[PDB]
Amino acid sequence: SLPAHLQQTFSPEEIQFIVENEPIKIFPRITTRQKIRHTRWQLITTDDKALNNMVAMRSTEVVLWIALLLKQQSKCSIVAPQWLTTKELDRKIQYEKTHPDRFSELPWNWLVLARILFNKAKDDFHDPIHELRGKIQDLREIRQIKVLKGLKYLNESHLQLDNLSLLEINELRPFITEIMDKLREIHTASLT
Amino acid sequence: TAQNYRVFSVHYSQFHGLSYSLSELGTSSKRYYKRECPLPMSLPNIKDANLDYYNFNPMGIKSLFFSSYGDPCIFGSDNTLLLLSKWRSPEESKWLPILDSNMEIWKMSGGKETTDIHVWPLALAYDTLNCILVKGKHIWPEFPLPLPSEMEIRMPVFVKSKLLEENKEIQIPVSMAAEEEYLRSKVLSELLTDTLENDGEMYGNENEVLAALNGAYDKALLRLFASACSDQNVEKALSLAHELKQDRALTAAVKISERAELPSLVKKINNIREARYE
Amino acid sequence: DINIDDILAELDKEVSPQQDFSDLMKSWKNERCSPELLPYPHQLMKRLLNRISMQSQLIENISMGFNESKLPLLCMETELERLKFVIRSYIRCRLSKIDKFSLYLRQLNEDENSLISLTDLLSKDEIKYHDTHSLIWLKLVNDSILKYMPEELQAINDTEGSVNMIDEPDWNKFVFIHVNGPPDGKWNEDPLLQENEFGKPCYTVTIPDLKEEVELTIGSIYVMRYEVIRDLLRDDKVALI
Repeated sequence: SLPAHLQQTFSPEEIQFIVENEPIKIFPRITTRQKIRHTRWQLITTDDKALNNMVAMRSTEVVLWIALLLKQQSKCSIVAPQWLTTKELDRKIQYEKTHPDRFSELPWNWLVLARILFNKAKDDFHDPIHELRGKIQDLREIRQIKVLKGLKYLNESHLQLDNLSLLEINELRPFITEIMDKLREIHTASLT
Repeated sequence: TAQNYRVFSVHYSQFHGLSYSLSELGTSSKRYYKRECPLPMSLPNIKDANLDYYNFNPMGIKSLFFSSYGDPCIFGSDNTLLLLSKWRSPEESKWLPILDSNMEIWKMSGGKETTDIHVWPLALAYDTLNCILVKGKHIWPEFPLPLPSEMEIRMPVFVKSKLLEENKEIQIPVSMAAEEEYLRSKVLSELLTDTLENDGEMYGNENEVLAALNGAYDKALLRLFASACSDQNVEKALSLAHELKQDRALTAAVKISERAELPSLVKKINNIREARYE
Repeated sequence: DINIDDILAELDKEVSPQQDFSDLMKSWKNERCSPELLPYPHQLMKRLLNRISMQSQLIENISMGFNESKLPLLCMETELERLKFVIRSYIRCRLSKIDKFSLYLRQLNEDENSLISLTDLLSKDEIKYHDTHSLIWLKLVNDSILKYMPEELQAINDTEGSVNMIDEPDWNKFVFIHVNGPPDGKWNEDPLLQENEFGKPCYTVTIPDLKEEVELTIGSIYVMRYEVIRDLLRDDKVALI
C-alpha cells in the first residue's frame, strides 16, 4: 500500500508538514478582536485562544500553516525568529569554525523553516535576504563537511550526533541505516 | 496629535518656551485638561546625517502619539519616550520616562557603544512600543518599510557602571531587575487602574492583566525583600514589605524572615497583618 | 544570600485535543521509522474519529448558516484535510507493515502461549484486512502453485525448510532516536534515569550481541538497534526521528 520511496523514511514535504505544525511569532494586519460593543476560529489541533485574540500590529503566536495561509492573503505578516538574523548566524558560523568535532546549537528546523520563509516571506525580514541566504548556505556547507568527517566513524555498535537537523536526518538516513544494518549483519553472522 | 476626541499639542516660541496642551473636546462635555503647561523635554543640541534631519525637524520630535489606553506619549531628541501619567487630575499629573531607548539599544548589543541602529517610534501598546529599528547612518526609514519591531518598556534605573562591573548580551542582576520590575509594575498598575476606573475597560482583558501586574509587583517586592534580609537589614525589609499590596504575598515575607532569622521583623509584619484584618 | 525559589514557586500556584494531536504525530513518527508494527492506540483513534465527526457536522452546520468572514471556514477546511492526511498516512503505513508481516501475525495469533494478540495490537478493520488478505493470498497460491506440489510442501507457515518460510521483522534494525526523558516533567520518578558527569543525565542500555553498556544523554540524537530501544519506546521515553 505504501510506496517504495515512502517506505522507511519521510519525504521532505512531510518534513515541511511537521515544521508547519509549530507555533511562530507573527504580526496581524487585521483586527478580529471583539470590542465592548464574525464566526469564531474554533480549531481542534492548536490553541485558538491566541487566534481568537488576534490584534492588528501586535505580536501573537500562531501555527505556521495559518501563518503561510494568511501571508498568502497578506492579512498577517510572519516574523522571523531570533536565529534568523545576520549576527546570530555569524555567531553560529563562528561556533562551527571554532569546534570542529561538534555541531552548532542550531534548531532542528533550521533548513526547512529558512526555505519556507525565503519562498513565502520576501518582505518580512529586518536583515537583508541576501546575506541571510548566504549564511544559510555557509552553515549548510560546513555542516555537510562535519557530517562527511563524522561518517568515517561508522561503528557496528552505535553512532551519536548532538544537534543535527531533521532535514539532515532525511539527508543521511537510508545510507547510514543500510550501511550500519549490513555491518551489524556481518558481525552477527561472525558470532559463534 | 489627536486620538478620538482627545487633542494633544506642543507649543514653542522664543518668548514663551516649550509647553504642551491637552484637551478633550467631544460631541459634548467640552473640558480642557491642561492649557500651555510647560513640557519636560530636552530640545536637541544645535555631522550631516543629523543636520539633514534637524534642518527638517528642528524640535527633535521623532513622534507624538497617544497610547492604546489614551495616555499621551512623546519621543524627543534624547530618544526617550515620555508618558503623561494621571493627566485627568491636574494636581497629580507627572511625566514618566518609560524608555531611554539608547540604553536598551546599548543593552541588546552586548555593551558595545552602538551608533548604526536607531529607534523610529510609531505606537505604544500596553508595555510595548511598536517602532522600526532603523539600521544605517540615517535615522529615518526608507520606502521598503520593514516590520516594526517591539520594544518592551523599561524604567530607566539601569546604570552602565554596575552592568559593566558584574559582566567583567548584558545580563542584569536579579536585584536591580527586581527594582525595575517593581517600578515598572507600579507605574503600569497606576495607569491601568486610572484608565479602568475613569474610561472603563474597552475589552475584557484589562482586569486580569491588572491582577497579574499586581502579582508581578508583589513578586518583585519580595525579591527586594530578600536582598534586604540578606544584608541583615531589618528596617529596609520592613519598608519593602510595608509597600506589599496583597495579603497573599505577606506569608512569603514571613518565610523569608524565618530563613533570615529576624524574629522582630516577624513580630512587626504580624502587627502589620493585625492592622490589615480590619 | 537567601534562595527564594521554592516559596515563590509555591506562591505562584496560590485528554486535551492539542496533546492528543501531538500524541498522534508521536505515534505516526514512531510508526514510520520502526520495523515492528506498533501497538494500536485504540482510545486515541476513537477520540480522533469522534472529534473529526463532530467537526464534520459543525462545518456542515456552519455551511448551512452561510458580514462574510470566510477565513474561519477556510481554517476549518484545511484543518479537516490535514487531520485526514495524518490519519490516512498513519493507517496506510501500518497497513503496509501488516502486509509485510502477515505470516508472523497469523503465527502470533496461532501461538496461544504468546501474550501478544491482534486485539491488543490491531484495529477491527486492520484485523479484517489482515484476515481476508491472508485468505486471498492463500487461495491465489493454492490455485497457482501449491496444488501441483506434494503434501509436505504446500505449507506457508513452514519452519523446518532450508530457508525460513515465514518473514520476521528486523529486531535489530538501526533507527534514529531522539531522547525526550520521561513524558512528564518530573524526572525523579524514573528508576532508569541516573545522573552522570558534566551534569547531564543519561539512560544506560546494554547491547547483548557485543555485551556493551552505552549511555544516551538527554538532548542528543542517536542511531541504535530497535531491540535495545523497544522497552524504552513502549514506555515512551524516546521519539523515532
